[PDB]
Amino acid sequence: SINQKLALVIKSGKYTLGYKSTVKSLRQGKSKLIIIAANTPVLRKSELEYYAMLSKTKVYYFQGGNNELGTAVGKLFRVGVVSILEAGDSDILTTLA
Amino acid sequence: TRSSVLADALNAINNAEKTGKRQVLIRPSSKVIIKFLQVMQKHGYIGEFEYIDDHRSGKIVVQLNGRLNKCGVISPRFNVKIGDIEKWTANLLPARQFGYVILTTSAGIMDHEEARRKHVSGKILGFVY
Amino acid sequence: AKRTKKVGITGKYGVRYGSSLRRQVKKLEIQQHARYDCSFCGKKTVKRGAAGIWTCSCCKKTVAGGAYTVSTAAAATVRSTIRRLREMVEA
Amino acid sequence: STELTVQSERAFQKQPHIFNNPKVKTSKRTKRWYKNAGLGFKTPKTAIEGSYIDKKCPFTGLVSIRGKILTGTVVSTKMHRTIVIRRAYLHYIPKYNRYEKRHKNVPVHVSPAFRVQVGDIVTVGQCRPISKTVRFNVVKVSAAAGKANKQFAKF
Amino acid sequence: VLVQDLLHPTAASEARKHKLKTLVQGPRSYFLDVKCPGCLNITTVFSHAQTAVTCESCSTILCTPTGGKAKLSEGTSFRRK
Amino acid sequence: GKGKPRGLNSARKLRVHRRNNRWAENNYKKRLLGTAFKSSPFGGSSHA
Amino acid sequence: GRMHSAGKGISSSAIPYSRNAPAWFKLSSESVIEQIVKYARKGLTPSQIGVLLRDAHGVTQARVITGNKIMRILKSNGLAPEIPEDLYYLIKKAVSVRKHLERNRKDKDAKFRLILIESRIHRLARYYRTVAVLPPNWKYESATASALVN
Amino acid sequence: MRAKWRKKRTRRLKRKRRKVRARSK
RNA sequence: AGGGGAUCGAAGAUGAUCAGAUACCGUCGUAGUCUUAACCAUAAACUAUGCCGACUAGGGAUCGGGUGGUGUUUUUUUAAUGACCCACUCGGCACCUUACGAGAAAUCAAAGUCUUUGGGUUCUGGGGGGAGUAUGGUCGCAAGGCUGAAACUUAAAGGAAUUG
RNA sequence: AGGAUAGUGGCCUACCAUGGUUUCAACGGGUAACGGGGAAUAAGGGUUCGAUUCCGGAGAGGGAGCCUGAGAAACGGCUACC
Repeated sequence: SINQKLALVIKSGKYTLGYKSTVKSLRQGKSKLIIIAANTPVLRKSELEYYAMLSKTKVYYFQGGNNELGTAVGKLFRVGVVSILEAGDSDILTTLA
Repeated sequence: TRSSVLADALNAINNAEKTGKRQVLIRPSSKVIIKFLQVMQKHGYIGEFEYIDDHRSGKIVVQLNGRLNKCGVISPRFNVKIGDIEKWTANLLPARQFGYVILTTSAGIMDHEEARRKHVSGKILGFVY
Repeated sequence: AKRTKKVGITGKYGVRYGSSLRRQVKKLEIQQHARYDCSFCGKKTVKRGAAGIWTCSCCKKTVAGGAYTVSTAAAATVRSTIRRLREMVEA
Repeated sequence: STELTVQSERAFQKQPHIFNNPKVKTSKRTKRWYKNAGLGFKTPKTAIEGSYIDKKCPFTGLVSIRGKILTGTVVSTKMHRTIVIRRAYLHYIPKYNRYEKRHKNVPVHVSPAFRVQVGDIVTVGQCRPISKTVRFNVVKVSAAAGKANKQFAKF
Repeated sequence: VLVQDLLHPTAASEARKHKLKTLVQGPRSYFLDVKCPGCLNITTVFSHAQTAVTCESCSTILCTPTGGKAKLSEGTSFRRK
Repeated sequence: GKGKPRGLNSARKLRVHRRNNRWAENNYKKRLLGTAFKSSPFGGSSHA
Repeated sequence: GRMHSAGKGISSSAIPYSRNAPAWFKLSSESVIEQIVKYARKGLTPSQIGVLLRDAHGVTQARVITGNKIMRILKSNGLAPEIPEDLYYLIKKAVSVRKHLERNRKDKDAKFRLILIESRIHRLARYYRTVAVLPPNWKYESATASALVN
Repeated sequence: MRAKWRKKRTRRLKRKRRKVRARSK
């Protein structure tokens, strides 16, 4: 049920795809949720978790690799991490999952 | 699938007539069907019939008087030259004094005798006797 | 254009050694020279160095595998069995 | 028509025997012969003010329209100034009192005064032999919609 | 029976038969006005609701979808319209 | 019904079907094969 | 019926003879339209919109309450989808089945159902291309099929 | 004779015919 | 081709029987039977009944879904919910009686609505053999599949019933 | 575009483009095939035949070439080969 929430965010809201822009939004305190692919390297996901704890940001662990996270965000390339900057009429933010 | 609502209507009327019922339901009952029944009703082979309006192409209830021996379509609707009507009537009708072959001409649905009177021809729909 | 009807990669062997041996070799060399998915970085960049050694062109990770395939059916079965035994031991 | 490199051949292209005298000048600065072919077919304005020569055009060339007037569907626009149309018809078999679908392919010359696409309905007029296979020229493109204008893509 | 009024069948005979096979086809479903104790708004619910319906004010479940008619919640009143 | 096409535009199918099925007839097959010309002691003649 | 089965079920809705709004219906047509557009903004398909309108509201038929059908209203309000609803769901089902087949290469029943779903996709796409709902030379290539449904 | 045995013995004969003709070719 | 290989068991080996008996019966026993990865593509693969559609007869069961009953039944005896009963309905596997009808009949609820001959459509047959043979093509590792004659020969072959 | 022709035309030549036909059966093969008007039989629908009294075409042992002439690639004309 996360694929449709993510797709409606992609349709209506604002997001960044990728480690560098995700970390940039985390320091600027613009992210409200980060989705991390399952095959993300553990050092990278630990550092994203640290950044999220410092910025008081929600973390969601996508049950899938970067290939189908990229598929889930309507993309033809691999995305390791997604950051939501402001969700539209989606309930992905208020939903715990 | 349904390919000829006229064929369905005339087969239903034949089956009701052979079983001896004095009424029959026709669905979906197009306007070619209404014209064919009007020809049969003009020549007396059926009684009154009433169209039932649903918003889904309609139905017809036909009262049968027991006078029908056989009504049927000719499929496909062959083109008939003015001189080939006699060939069709010879093949399809039991005698020369009664029975009709129904044509569809540019002047309308009609029986072969009216077609000869108006000197028109067209396509063959069916027959009644 | 299609250059061979059936010999494929074994067209390098010409007419010698027998068609059955060439077919067996064709199957295993196609398997041996295929590119494979990386289980770590998710790219289609895993190639065989030598028998049993499979290296990803990016992320430079090397995994021990089969002689002509990254994973053998026996190794997958063993992985599932070891996971099941581990789960009952830990629970 | 008006554009597309009229003088792109080794030989100079001009309509025969229409002379522009450099001794006296006018507004149009060039004489162009054209005529309407008759039979109620209008000469296109692209033919009227174009620059192509096309000695085989029924409106600006040396050929004339006479004989049969046919209609067909354009099935190929890959030759230079020539198309093939498809004429479908129903052939009667008397023994079975029935018909069978039949078709002929007719190669037709097309003037650069016209713009035709595969699928357009055209009417062609018979002329004298134009090539080994061509005997008909496009005289009007009867594509008010052409069954392609509202069916193709819209960017 | 060889003679019957196909145009005027009895109301019982028409109620006994399938919705598509009556003289003129029509639905056998209806709409309901449903009221919950913990509010005063009236919600209109389909008889074959197919979706768990809540009233506009509070998120109290009024119906549970089933294979046929939707079951109404135990503590709720309804009025057939 | 009846296993044959009755469409007003099915003349080609009806004609080709008859052409195919006439080959099961003895006389049609002999005539179209030229059997008397090829393998008959008399080359299609009454006497020899 | 049952284009790709031997089933012969006749189950369907029987919409009422009356083409006018029910006497007990009070909401305005513009209120129904704005509820429809809110549902569409939430990413709901026209059939889902009709279901929610029928159940939570009293909207018996959108075409009856308004003058237009749900997809017509959405296309007028600019919320028309890239591909039509039913083709979308057919492609999504084919993507699901082929994802399953990748993990299960010996599911020959799944392979059979895949062939049937593909042929249904091609038939419906042929119709949509004929009526120009889809651009010409639109194609289901089955390799980038998941691209069309995300 | 039983039909399936007609078929079997005919098949054996076709094997022998193929063998002798392959020998010739 | 790898794994497996308990059982049964082509081939084979043996004991009987028999005029013979590398048959039936008995004792073993290879391949096979099982599995993985590839082939093959055939069966009395049968309902020996193509598919889609419409109509035409009485009946009671049954499976799945739905509707109704102020029906029974279960912890508390309408007050926390299945099973059962009754009446309908859609869809399905079928069944019983009778054929008004059909058929050569056997029989058939379709194999009816067919000389009162036309709802749409696909495939197949044209006396028996030769013969699913020869040959060519094509698919297959092979076994073989698919496609497929002619010469020649012959007055019946065949179906369903009746009496013996 | 030119040449040739009585003249249009790949009819031929130079340059250029890659076109043209086809399961609505192209192309190939067979014909104990000249085509047609017609003939036989036939309730109707059809089936078979048509070398042959008329019309059109082709040939003059087989090929090719040509003079004369308005008109012939002629054969009761010529030239060459078989």
